[PDB]
Amino acid sequence: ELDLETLAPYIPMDGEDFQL
Amino acid sequence: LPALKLALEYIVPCMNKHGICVVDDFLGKETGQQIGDEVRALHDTGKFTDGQLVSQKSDSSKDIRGDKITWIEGKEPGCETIGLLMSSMDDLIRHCNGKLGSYKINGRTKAMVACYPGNGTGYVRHVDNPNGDGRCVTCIYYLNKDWDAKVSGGILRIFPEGKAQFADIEPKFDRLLFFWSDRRNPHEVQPAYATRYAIVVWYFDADERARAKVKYLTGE
Ligand SMILES: O=C(O)CCC(=O)C(=O)O
Ligand SMILES: [Fe+3]
Repeated sequence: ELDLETLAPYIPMDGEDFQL
Repeated sequence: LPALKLALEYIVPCMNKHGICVVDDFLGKETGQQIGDEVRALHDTGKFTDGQLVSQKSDSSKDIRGDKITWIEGKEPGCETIGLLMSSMDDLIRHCNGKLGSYKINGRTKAMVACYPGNGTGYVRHVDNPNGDGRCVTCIYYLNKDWDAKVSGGILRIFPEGKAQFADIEPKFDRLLFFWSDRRNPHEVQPAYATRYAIVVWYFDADERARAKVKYLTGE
């Protein structure tokens, strides 16, 4: 199987999360 | 349109039944046009960079996605109407609290302003969040006035799990789109032969996002 994370769109993983 | 009714009487049932929800003419012509001008200004001033992937390996990102993007918080000068779009998306999501699946949606990414600059650029078939990084809902706003998909392409094709038909979404001006970000909705952006703009925001499930941040902060 293929590692689908190699096709997934990047998002910042720390420090850039907006709170609703 | 009033967020409460749109959220509870259309978006929620549509998402729970189909995992995909299209809202056309979301903000109106005037606001959509102001958003388009702001996006074209970011393009024209060199703000866009190559779209990137969660996990990078020996391959070039452009073999996977051909768009160029920038991340917008909503308060930057020259991005005020993008901020209004973001606030309008947030308003709909808040009115869905506790009603979209089992998710608890408390946060989101910045806005991804994305451009496929014609020339056949697109995005190969992929899942937005395949490995549990916290994204549960993908929200896209399209701003392509005069787009003719039969000639310029750029159709978003979704393959919703368990359905006898796939879902073709033209990147229509002032169209808002929601779909589950996980493996239920593999999708692809078919080649675009004209400049194609969209704004993408991902909403987080609180519990999954917390687990993903723990994995990141401990070294996976
Ligand atoms: O522009 C679109 O229709 C979808 C974009 C997309 O699939 C992505 O960036 O993950
Ligand atoms: Fe995607």
